Parts: sequence; C-alpha cells; structure tokens
Amino acid sequence: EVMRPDIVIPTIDTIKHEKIFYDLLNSKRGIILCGPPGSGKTMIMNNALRNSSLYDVVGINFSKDTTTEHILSALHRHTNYVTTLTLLPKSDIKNLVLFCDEINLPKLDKYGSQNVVLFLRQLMEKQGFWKTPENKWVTIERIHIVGACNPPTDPGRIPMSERFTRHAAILYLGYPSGKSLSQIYEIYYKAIFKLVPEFRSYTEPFARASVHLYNECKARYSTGLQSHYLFSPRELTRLVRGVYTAINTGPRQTLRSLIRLWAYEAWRIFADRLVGVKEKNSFEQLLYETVDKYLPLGNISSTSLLFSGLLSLDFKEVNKTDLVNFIEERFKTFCDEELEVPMVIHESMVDHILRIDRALKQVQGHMMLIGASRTGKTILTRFVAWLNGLKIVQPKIHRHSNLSDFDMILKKAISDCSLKESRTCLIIDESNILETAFLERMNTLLANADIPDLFQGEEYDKLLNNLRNKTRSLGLLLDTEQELYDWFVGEIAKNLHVVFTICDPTNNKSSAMISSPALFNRCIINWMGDWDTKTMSQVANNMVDVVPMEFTDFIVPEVNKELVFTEPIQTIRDAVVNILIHFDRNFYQKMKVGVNPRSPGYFIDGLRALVKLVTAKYQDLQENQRFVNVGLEKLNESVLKVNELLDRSISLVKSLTFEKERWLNTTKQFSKTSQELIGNCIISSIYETYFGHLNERERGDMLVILKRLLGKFAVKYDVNYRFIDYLVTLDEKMKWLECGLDKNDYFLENMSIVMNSQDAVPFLLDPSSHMITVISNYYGNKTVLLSFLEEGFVKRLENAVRFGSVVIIQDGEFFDPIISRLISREFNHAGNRVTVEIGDHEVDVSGDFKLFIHSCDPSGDIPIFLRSRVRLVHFVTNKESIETRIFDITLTEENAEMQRKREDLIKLNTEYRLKLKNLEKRLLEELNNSELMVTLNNLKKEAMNIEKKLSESEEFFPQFDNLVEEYSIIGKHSV
Amino acid sequence: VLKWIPRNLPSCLINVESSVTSVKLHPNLPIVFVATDHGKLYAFDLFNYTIPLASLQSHTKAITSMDVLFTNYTNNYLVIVTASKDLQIHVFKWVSEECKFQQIRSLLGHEHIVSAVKIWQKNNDVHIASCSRDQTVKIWDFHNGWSLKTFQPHSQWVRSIDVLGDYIISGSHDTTLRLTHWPSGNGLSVGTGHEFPIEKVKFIHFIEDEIRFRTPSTDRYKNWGMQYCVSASRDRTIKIWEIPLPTLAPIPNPTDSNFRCVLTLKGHLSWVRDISIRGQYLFSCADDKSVRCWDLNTGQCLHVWEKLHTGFVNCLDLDVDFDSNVTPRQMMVTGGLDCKSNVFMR
Amino acid sequence: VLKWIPRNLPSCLINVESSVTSVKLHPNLPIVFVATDHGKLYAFDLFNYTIPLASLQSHTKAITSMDVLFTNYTNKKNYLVIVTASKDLQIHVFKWVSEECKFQQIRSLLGHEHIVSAVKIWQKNNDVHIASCSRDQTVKIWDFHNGWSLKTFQPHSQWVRSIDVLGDYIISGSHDTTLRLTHWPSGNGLSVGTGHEFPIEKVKFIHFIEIRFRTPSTDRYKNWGMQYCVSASRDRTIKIWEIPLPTLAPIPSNFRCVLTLKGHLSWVRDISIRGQYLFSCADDKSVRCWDLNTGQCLHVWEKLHTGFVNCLDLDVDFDSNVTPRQMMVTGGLDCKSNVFMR
Ligand SMILES: Nc1ncnc2c1ncn2[C@@H]1O[C@H](COP(=O)(O)OP(=O)(O)O)[C@@H](O)[C@H]1O
Ligand SMILES: Nc1ncnc2c1ncn2[C@@H]1O[C@H](COP(=O)(O)OP(=O)(O)O)[C@@H](O)[C@H]1O
Repeated sequence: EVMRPDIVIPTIDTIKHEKIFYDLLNSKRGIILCGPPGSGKTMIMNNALRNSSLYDVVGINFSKDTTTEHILSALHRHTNYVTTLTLLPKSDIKNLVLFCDEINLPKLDKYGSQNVVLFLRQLMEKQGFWKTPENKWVTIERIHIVGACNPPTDPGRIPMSERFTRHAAILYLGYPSGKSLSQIYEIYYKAIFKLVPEFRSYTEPFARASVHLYNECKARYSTGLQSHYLFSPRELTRLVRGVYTAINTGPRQTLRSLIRLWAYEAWRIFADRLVGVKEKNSFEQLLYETVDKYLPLGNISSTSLLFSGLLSLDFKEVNKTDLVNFIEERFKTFCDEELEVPMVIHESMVDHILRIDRALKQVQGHMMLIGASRTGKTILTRFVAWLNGLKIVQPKIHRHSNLSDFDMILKKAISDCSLKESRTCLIIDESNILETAFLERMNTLLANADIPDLFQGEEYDKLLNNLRNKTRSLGLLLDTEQELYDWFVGEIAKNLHVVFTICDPTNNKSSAMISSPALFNRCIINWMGDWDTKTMSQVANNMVDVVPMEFTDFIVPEVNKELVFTEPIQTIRDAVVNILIHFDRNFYQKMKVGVNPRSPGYFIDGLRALVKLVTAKYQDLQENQRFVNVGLEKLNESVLKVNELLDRSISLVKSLTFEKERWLNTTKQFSKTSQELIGNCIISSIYETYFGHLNERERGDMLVILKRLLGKFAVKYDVNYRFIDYLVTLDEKMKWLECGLDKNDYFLENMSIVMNSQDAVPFLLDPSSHMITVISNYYGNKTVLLSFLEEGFVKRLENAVRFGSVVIIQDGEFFDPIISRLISREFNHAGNRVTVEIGDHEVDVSGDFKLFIHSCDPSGDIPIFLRSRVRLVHFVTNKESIETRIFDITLTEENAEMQRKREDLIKLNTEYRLKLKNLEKRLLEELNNSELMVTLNNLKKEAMNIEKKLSESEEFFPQFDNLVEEYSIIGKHSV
Repeated sequence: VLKWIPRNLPSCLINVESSVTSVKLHPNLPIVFVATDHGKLYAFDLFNYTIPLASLQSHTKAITSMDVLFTNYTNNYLVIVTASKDLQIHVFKWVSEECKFQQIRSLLGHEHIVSAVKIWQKNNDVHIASCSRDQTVKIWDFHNGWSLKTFQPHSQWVRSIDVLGDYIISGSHDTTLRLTHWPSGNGLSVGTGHEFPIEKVKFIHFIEDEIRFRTPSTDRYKNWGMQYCVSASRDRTIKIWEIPLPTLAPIPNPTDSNFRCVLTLKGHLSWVRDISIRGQYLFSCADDKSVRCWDLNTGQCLHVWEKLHTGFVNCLDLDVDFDSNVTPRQMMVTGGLDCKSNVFMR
Repeated sequence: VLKWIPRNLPSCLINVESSVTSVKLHPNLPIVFVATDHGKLYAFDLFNYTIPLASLQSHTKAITSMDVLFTNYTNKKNYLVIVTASKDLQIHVFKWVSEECKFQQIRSLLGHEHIVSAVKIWQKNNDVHIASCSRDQTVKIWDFHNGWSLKTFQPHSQWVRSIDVLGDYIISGSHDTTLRLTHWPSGNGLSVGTGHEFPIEKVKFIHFIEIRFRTPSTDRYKNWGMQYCVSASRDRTIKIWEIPLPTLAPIPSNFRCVLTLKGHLSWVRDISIRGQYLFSCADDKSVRCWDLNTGQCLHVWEKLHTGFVNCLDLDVDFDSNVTPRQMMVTGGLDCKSNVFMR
C-alpha cells in the first residue's frame, strides 16, 4: 500500500483540517489552502473528498502562463453546456470541485492584474462568466472552487487582489512537527518491514533516522545556496517508497544490507540535487552521524553504494568491476544496434546509469538531468531506455515550428502510450522549448497524466472511439466516460516517462523550467553537473592507454600530492593525463566561466585529436628514421664494396656527401625529436581543440601557461615550437594561398585548424565572408552554398548528402535543429552504406559529403548544442593582416609592375622550394628501392639547378625590405 | 544414451583469436567447427585441440551464424554454409581426404546483415535458409545459386529462423513470432508475449523414444508433423509455444491465428542466447556466464554450469536426434565471448 | 605427449624481408612472430603464410632477441606481452590485440648504454618483470607495470651475451667463458662456473618436472628448486653444470660439469629442451636432438637452410598455463622459416 498515493495516516491535524475543509466546502464557499510546499493541502483535500459520493475533484495546476481557456479546457470532459446558457456538471447527482494548484503563479500583466484571479472571482461572486466567441452569459450551477497556494513571501509568488481573497475562506497548512513526522514514517516503515519480519524491531529507529536526516537536510541545504534546494515531507515519502520497492524486488536482507539500502535511498532522494562537492561531503558525514546516532556497515559514499537489478534477478548491491564489464558489453551491443558513438564507461557513468535506471523503472517516474553539455545525458537516457525496453521519442522541434507541431508530437506519443501500449521515454531538451507555451504544455502533461487542451470536440470524440475499440480489444468491461478516461490516464501514467535535458541551468528559460511547479514536484532532479577531475582522469587514461606513448626516458617530478589527480606518477601516460586535466581547469578558469557548468567536450576532443595525431606522428617518425638508417647503411655498403674492389657510380658516391651529412644529422637529432614528440603532439591537439575562438594575445598567454604546466610534469617539448611548422605542410599552404588565404599567420593557423578537423563539423566566424569563397575555390564545382534562412534548404541538403557535395551553410547564428544528427556525427551503418536521419526520413551519406557552417555576425547567438560540438574558428582581422593589405594596396596603386614582379618571384621561389623538397623525397625513395645511376645523376642535377635558381632569385629581397620600411609608417597609422 | 548429462568440468578447451559466435558439430567425424567474431572460421578435431585443421579469412566482417549438413542421395558430402555481417553468405566444402576447407561460392541478395542460416535436404535437392536485417527471409538454392522466394514476416528485422519441411518460424526484433508457409509465402499465425527481442527460435521436433512437448497431442498434429515451438528472447525467459492448426497452401484460421504459451522457462540472469533440445532436456546459455539444463517434463532447471566462461556464452548445440541420418552422440560444445570454447566429452 | 618426434621434412615455408633474428610462437594459437634484420616484426598465420596479419617497423636496426608470454592476472584483462630487443639501445613492449589482429606498442625500456643482446620475461602472482642484457657489461632488470629499472649491476667484466631468469636467481652468459648466478632482489652473485674456451651463445635454466636432470636429488634441492642448468657456447659443446647450494637474502662455490655434449660442426646459436630431448642448432645448418639420459644425438635435420640457423622456438612444458603443443619453428639467415607441425 506504500505505492498507492491515496493513503493518509490519520493524525490530529489531518482529521481536523479534513473535517473543517469538508465543513467549508459543504457551506458553498470558496476555499484557499495556503502553506509551504509539501504541507499536505492536496493530501487533506483528497482524503476529505474520497469518502464522499457528492463531489468530484477536477485538478488544474497553474503556472506562470495560465489562461481562462486552460480552465475551460480542463472542464470540457466534466461539464455540459445546457440552455435552461448554464454549465452543469456531467453527473446529475455529484457536484464538481475545481481544484486549482499553485494559484499564485499566474503572473501579472504590465498593469498588475491576473486574468485567472479575476476569472475565479467572477466565478465565485457572480456565479458565471461571459462566453467569449458568441458574447453570451453562462451560469455556474453545481461547481465549487478550491485553491491551493504558497505564502507570497515564497519566490515566484505574487500577492493576489483583495477582491479575490474576500470571497475565499483561507486555511493555513503548516509543516507537521518532528514527532508527528516520526510517527507517520514509523507507520510507513512498519508497513515496509512487514516483508522482513526478522527486523520488525528496527522500524522506529529507521523512522527517527529518516526524519532527522530530512530536518538536517532542510536546515543545511537552504534556498539561499541554490534555488532548487526545496525539501518537504515529499522527499521522505519518496525515500519510503524507494525503500519498499528495493526490499520488495530484492533478496533476503541482513541488518547491514538494510542500513546500506536505506543509505542508498537517502543518497538518491536527498543528495541527487546537490551541486557542490562540499555539500556531497556534508551529506556523507550527515549520513554517518545519523547512522551512528540512531542505528548503532562499510563505506557510505555514492560510488560505494551501487544497487542494481541489471546483474541479477533481484535488486541488490553489486561489485564495481562486473557491473563495469556488463555495461561495457551492453553498450557495445547498443552501439552495434542503434547508434555508433565512441564512449568510455567510467565510475560516475555507471552511477548515473544506475540512478537513471532506478527512475525509469518506476511508475509515474520522470527525470530532470541537469549538467554541462556533452556530459552523456541523452545518450545515457537512450541506453537506459534500450536496457528497459522503452521507446525513445525525441521531438523534431526545429526552426519555424509552432504549437501545432509540438501538440501533434505530444498527442502521437500519448496515443502510442495508451492505445498501442508502447512504453515510451520522452527526451525533452531545454532547446526544444521554443517559448513558454511548450513549457506550459509539459507542465500540464506532468501534473496530471493527460493534456485536456489537446482533446476537444471531435478530437475528443474520436479519442473516445479509438479507446473504446482498444478496450474491446483487450476485453475489459467498461463503457462509461469516466472509467474509460481514467483507464486512459492510468495507461499514460504507467507507460510514459519524461526525461529533461538541461545544459545551462542559469538561463531564464531553464530557470523557469527548473522552478516550474509540476516539473519540480514530479521529476527526479539529477544534478549531474560538470565532470569531476577523477572522471576526467579515468576517461583520459582509458583513451590514452591504447596509443604508443612511452618511448623515452621519464623521471617523476617532485610535485605536491594535491596537484596530482590521477594515481601517483609512474609513466608518461599519467603525466599527460594530469597535464590535460590541469590545462582544462586553467582554460575554464581563465575564460571566467563562473558558476556555469564546464563542458568536457573540449577535453574529449583534445584527447581524441592528441591520440590520432601522436599515432600518425609516431608512424611517420619511425618510417622516416628507418628510411634514413637503411639509406645510410646502403651508402656505407656501396662505399665499402667500391673500396674493396664504373665512373658514374664513383661520381654518384662523391656527389652524395651533402645527402650523407643530412642523413647523419637527422640520425643524431632523432633522439632529440623523440624526446619532445609527446609534448608537441599535446600542444598541437590543444591548438585544434581549444584555441579556435581565441585571438593571438589569448593564444600566446595560454600557450605560455600550457608550456610551463607541461614542463612542470617533466614532459619535454620543442622550445621553438610553431603550429604552422608542425601541422601545415607546403602543399596545403600553397593550396590555401592559391585559394585566397591571406599571408597572415593567424589566418594560416585557423585554416589548418579548420582543414585538420575531420571528426567535428567546423564553425566559421568570417565577417568579410572570405572563407566562403575560399572553400568554394578549394572544392571548385562540387561545392554548394546553403543557408538556414532560405526555404527548401532541407531538400537541398539532403540532395547534397546523397550526391556527396561539400556543403557550406551561411547564417550560422540561425541553427536549424534537424541537422543535429549531422552536427553530432550520429550515423547509422548498413554494411558499406552509411545513412543519417535528417528531418523525418533517412538519407544516405555518400562519404565524400562534408559540412561547413559559416556566420558573418560576431557576438551572435550560438546554441549550446551547436556550440559544444563544433570546431568554432574565429577569422578576425588583426594588426598584421591590416598592415599587409595596406601595403599590398599602396604597392598596387603606386608601382603595379613592381608588386606583380614581387608576388611572381615569391610564388616562383616557394614552388621551387617545394620542387626541391619533393625531389629530395624522390631521391630517398629511389635509393631505398635499390639506369638508376643516370636517374640519380639527373635528380642531383635538377636539385643543383633549383638551388641555383633560388640563389639567383634571392637578389631582389633588399628592394622589398626597403619598400616595407618605407610603407611601415603608413601601415601602423592605418591600424 | 538419451539421458546423458554433461559433467561439471570440461575435459578439453578451445582457444580462439576473437569472440566465438557460432559452433557446429560434424555428424560423422569427431571434429568441431568454430566461427569467430574477427571473421575467421576454424575447425578443431575433438582429440588434438592444440592446433586447428583449417582456418581462412573469408568474411570481411563477423560471422553471425552457420550450420552443417551431411548430404544423402538415392543415386554424399558435408555441406557447411556461413552467414556474416559482410553482406554475403559463403558456402564451403569439407573434403575429408585432405581435411582442408574448400570454398564453393558466395551468395548475395541481402540489403543488410544476415543473422541466421538453415540448410535441409529434400528429395536429393538442398536449400539454404537466410534471414537478415532487411526484414526479408530470402532462402536460396545451393544447386542453381539463384533465389526462390522472398517474403517479409515481421514489421522489424528477423533475428532467427528454423525450417521443418515446408514451414518456417521466424523470431524478430519486434518481440513477436510469425509462422509462414514458404511455398505459398503467406503468414499463418502470430505469436506475442515477449517484451524483448527474440534471440533464437526453433521447432520442437517430434521424437519416438515419454517427453511431454516432443509428442503430438491428437491425430491432426501428428499428420501435420509439428505441434510445439521453443523460443528464447532478451527477457531472460524461454517460452514454449504451440502451433494452432490451420485450415488445410494452408489458410490461417481467424479464430486460430494466435499462439499459446504452454510453458515459460525462467531463471536466467540475462538474455538467453541459444537453446537446444536433447531428449527431455533443454540446454540454454545466456550472458550470465552460465548454462542451464531445463527438464521438459518437470519444467524446472536441473543442472547449472556456474561461470563456465569468463564472458558471455554466445552459443551451444547438441546432436540432432529427430533425424535417423545423424547418430545423437553425447557431444556438446559451447562458444563464449571470452575467446574460448569448451567441449564436453562423453 | 611430450615424447613426440618432429617430422623429417618441414611443413610450412614462410618468407621474410631479411634474415630472421628471433622466432617466438604464440602459446595459444597457430601464430608465429618473426623479426627481421631490418627491425620489422611480422605476424604470420600457420594456415595462411602468404601474407602477414600485421607488420610494424618497431626498431631502426637489427633485432637481437624476442620473448613472449601470456599474463595470468587473478583480478584486469589478459593479454600477451612481446618484448623485442635490438641494436637501438632500447627495448619496446608490444601487445597482440587479436580482436582486430594488430600491434599496440605499450611502452619502451630505455637506459641501456649499448646494444641489448637478450631478453627474458617471467610473471609473478600479480607482477611482471622484464630481464635484459646488453654489451655495456650490465644486466638491467625492469618492471612491466612501472617502466623503470629496479636493479642494475655489472655481473661480469666482459659484455653479457645471454641471460636466463628463474625466480630470484639469474644466470648470465658473457663473452668470457665463465658465467655467474646472482640473486636478483639482493643484486649479489651466488656462484660462478667456467670450463669453456669460446664466448657463450645461449644459457638457459632447467626446470624440474614431476628423468635424470628433471628430478630433485635431496629434500634441500627440492626446497631450493634449482639443481641443474644448461649452457652453450661457440666451442661446439653444450655442457650441463650443477648449481651448488649457497648458505641461505642468500649469502654466497663452483659449478661442476656433470655432463657434456660433442658433435657440433660449428658454433651453436639456440638450445631448446622438450621433455627428455634437447634440440639445438648451429651455423652448420643442422638441428641435432640429444636425449638427456643417454647424452647422445638421436636425430639430425641437415640442409634445412642455405645460411646459418638463427634461433628456434619451443613451448615450455614446465608451465601449467602453457599447453605443450607439438610444434616447433626454426629461423635462418636465408630469409626463410621452417615449421614442423605434429
Ligand atoms: N498523515 C499525514 N499527516 C501529515 N503529512 C503526511 C501524512 N501522510 C503523508 N504526509 C506527507 O504529506 C505530503 C503531501 O504533500 P502534498 O499534499 O503533495 O503537498 P501540497 O500540499 O503542497 O500539495 C506527502 O509527501 C507525505 O509525505
Ligand atoms: N563517458 C564518455 N566518454 C567519452 N565521451 C563521452 C562520454 N560521455 C559523453 N561523451 C561525449 O558526449 C557526446 C554525447 O553526449 P550527450 O549525451 O549528447 O551530451 P548532452 O546530453 O549534454 O548533449 C559524445 O559525442 C561523446 O563524445
């Protein structure tokens, strides 16, 4: 009977309030019930009205945006319009009681009035209202009004007009005393422990422990810390219900098992909403003190308590290792079956999976995941729903969407839940609430188990037809309207679970979402938050243990214990993980994030980029060193064979002195390059995944921070390191410069960042829109320019995906949320065919398809979903670019022939240098593959010719230097 | 010879490079064939398990299923066919003169990964069954090499099949069972009651040796040749279904278009992967690293193999006893996800 | 079982890029790892030897030695560890990921002042230790979990050319004709043994099996567990010495040659023992099998390769976790390998 919400334990205050409420209601007067949340106004009302065959209760929950139309819609299925106009209840012998929760919430207009308050005072004082469309006066005959609210001193509450409260009888419902709460929950614990008779003498100490824990949580964690720290007896009854469920679906229990299970339930009820680690430690110490004081057992941490029914037929505490292995295999199968995502399963991941499973295994059990973006909220929800056999429904709310689409999606989900008995998990992101009407719809869906506004008139009648047919299909014997719609409500409550994804809880829309009354009092608030440093260490180790890293001498540096977040330093791997954690912390500290949750997307992107880059660099370095070694060995063997025992071969050997010297120098410096490889790869990955949206000064300061931090952990790096000299090759540089890149080094770094991003869709901030024509020159005729602000963009994008064209989407500040699966790289693989879902139908990815997003508006609006999952690159002109363009313009307008000759000379010199480099590479390749002497002589002659060409062409530099010195003052004044 | 129960400890163990997805037993010689998630196909003789006999990488993806058949004729070799995720079904030849694999050909026609194959001999002509993720059961001819009939028995992709003459039963990802008569290609009955996807479904073949579910009830069921079906799903349960008698191309009766769960075997701690019937005993494995042995008469588990593998137990099989062409020897082999395979002798 | 006789003719012929340096056999599967003189390490299947499974350019110079073993952790996923030594003064640690059949380079071991000549790897209950020897007259002992050296000392005046590890005692073969058994945890010598006239090639310990040399003599010898050892050099003679029992940290005294072998036409390179028979190759391109009881050659496999024989691999019969498979692979300098299966 603990599950049934209709049970009320009769106390003195309960029976007193119930009978005076009945006396007031039978006197035909308005009633307003006031008190702190969780006092029991709804409880005492329902207890009073269950024992009566004269009244019916209609539940309406008010929010910040409630209208008269909502009240009338909730009354459609309970009232009949008759002309004797008069609004009778549908029943002829039972009165109707209109119960209005949270009646203070309906906000004021700009002139300080409430539409709902005045409507209700018209209903009570005048017994009727005016029907808006036909302008006629209806009469309220047998409808009573009961209001429930909180004191106006509570946040979000507003004072009501005296004309309202003049017609209403006000009763104050306060919190029960600690003794009364202890008695109530000792009765509950006796009911629970009837299943375990061997511990029937521990019911009272458990009740005192729970009540003391609730009182201490209310005292310690107040509203002044966080706005959602509202505790009530509802937390205690939630804990009691969870305890009953856990023993009911569990094995034979011991005293230690019972205490640990109660502690786990306390963790999941009282401490899920805690934000800071300090409050988590405070709750841990509070649980320790409560257990020692009231129940005179091992560790009582959140990670130490892992109760799950996944590993066995019964809900019980399980080991960490076997649970981790089971979740790893299950997520491998999940990646095979639904969507391929390379995720790492860590300890906090396991704990969050367990608590999401606990919520989704309940009846009328919802979730409100609050945390940073790219933490694993929606993917964990989908994994848990797949494990529980639920159907994931993510609404396709995009731009140019209205109430009609959301109502259609909600009605389809409700019909599937009820008629088609399809157990559905509904994931609603904070970005799917375009305006507050969506939030009001979700409030109505959560407070009740139906949306009365979505079933009106002929839609209501056809819903009755469908439900009658479905009930005849199952064979249940029911024909009345009331019982049939109660079956509807029961099916919706049983089969529908709603999970809310919130990224930034300090946004006004997200603040109203969290502080919404029905959302607050029905959802299980799971403040996941940002990743703690232990989680980052675990995931970094799990993605860098599979890559060759330790290949050089490493000495453990002398560092403080508090500055080491992994296990104590033993290899380069732990030092690298600690370096990345420290740089993530320093990055989010220097960007003044404040209390905004710190998204770990940068950390994961840096880890993946570092892994791939160091793998490629290690392969290239090993291949090049092997080539140099075998070439030197072959040259030495040929020299020895010639000495032991043909003029062309002698000339070739004599001409290879410079090549031999270069090979010897590379062999000597191989050790130095091996010393600093890991640090260079780390700094590179930081460049691609961190420095995209930074100017040159911020990049330089942050590189200084990273360099000192990387030298702290005894990791070597190139002292003369440069991003262009490490990631940008000569061929790529020429392709970019002939496409239209500026000579500025910042632009070259940005172009290298955007081109070397093959795992995340890049984002371009070019106010001059130069990158659009640059990329269009890069791909020539296969490129296509789309925009979010144009009609038919979806069809063009789908056609380009089918064909394989390179797509550039302008107007990046108007992100269209149906390309989200393209943004998140969510692909479905069917053998050699890869398909993605855009809009409402699947489309085949060609594999040559590329996505670029462009935005020319600085300081625009970028959603957190898009912001956290793109390589956002800023193309902002700086001093050097302005000086270069000024010099180019003044030289073109002063002496065009000189400027043309200079740029042609620069192009010739760089092309000749690339030809020389490729010729040396070809010489090395040909020597490794060993007529040949003549070819080698020709290659040497061509290299000498290129060197002579460079020597002859390097005689015009002083003229360019003099011109630069002449126009430098013009450039500096221009900037 | 029929009531044999395997011992609590395997005598010999097989080590494989990757996860073992399917294992099959040669009806004549003491050799076991082992599939691999990496894509290789192995074969180990039952007495010298230190080294294999033949192994080649024919599929570019993971093998999903395979089976064996010893052909007979009125006018004679072992046929092995292997499905995989490489969008192609490969047919091989097992020559015992050299004990070396010989590829016959490869089969095509599926739009997604194929997960089950069944081969049967009928009047000197053999056919190979196939169900894939494209929601189609495209069973094919080994001789001609072309397709015969394509039908869609489920709204969601079919995970397992079984053939008993001209009738095929299909278990899919939509938690339903559907029995279709292949030559007409029409659905006969729908079996619901599971709430998690079906992993393996097969017929309960009639036996003559007194097992409750392996005998016909009335004369009509004996004439039809089949009465009961066994299915496993991700519900941690094994359910025994019954085939309603159709109007007999059989016509599905409107009043007899549904199954009926005669028994519901439960007790596994995870998804039941593969099942097998030997006499009155039902042998099943699951992801709980365990193998049960469910007696058919009592409907209760008899012997439990706790922690047989350190990982998931993907597959197992016995020797077919309903066919006189294959002697039901006391051999059982279980494949595991821990890159290991255990064989129980005598 | 352990008394199987190898076939007269080879069964498989696998070609490599250069001269074979070291050959190791995968203890669980028909997989052979071979390293060439160019530093490239190969993974060949015994049923498909035409193409390798995976190839990686590990070292930049010639490979000197290689040893493999399968970890047995009581808690942690099992994997195989490949330790390869070369002339690059560095030893890399690999891992065979059979799921995709590739090579992952776990870590390297740096610190040797010369070319590492030999390796030997062993597993404790929950720890793995790495043994090595180089030309710097030192034997550096590393740890697989940590990655840095735990013991480093000079066991001989000359350069050590071979080393064997068995528990806390290590027998090191050097360019000098003498050897030395030293305690690993204490870093002190225990006994020495001379008698040869040429540099030592490969020295390996002998494990007792529950035979004249595999049976303990007294209870004290059984408690110690080490009584006999096998040595080889360039003097074309393999002599089995007796290890005296020091006064037990052990406190240190000469090795007595209780047996000798003759008949080798060149300098021996590798010595392999399987049960009661010992197989060893040399530069004469012949493989001789000598019984431990009679102490004479029984079967000869001549004209195996055109060049000299480099090394041979045999599964250990003294390990409970290692199955004594009936297979043996021998490598030669003619860029070819011979496999005798069953
Ligand atoms: N006999 C009782 N006396 C007082 N409080 C009780 C009794 N039984 C249950 N409660 C507690 O009162 C709570 C009811 O609060 P509720 O009516 O939802 O708040 P509100 O009045 O704001 O709607 C329950 O969560 C339960 O824990
Ligand atoms: N445990 C993890 N290990 C690695 N990557 C993760 C993990 N959790 C989340 N991610 C990253 O987050 C992305 C999906 O997270 P998601 O649930 O969509 O976050 P959100 O709900 O905040 O949008 C993936 O692309 C993945 O790279």
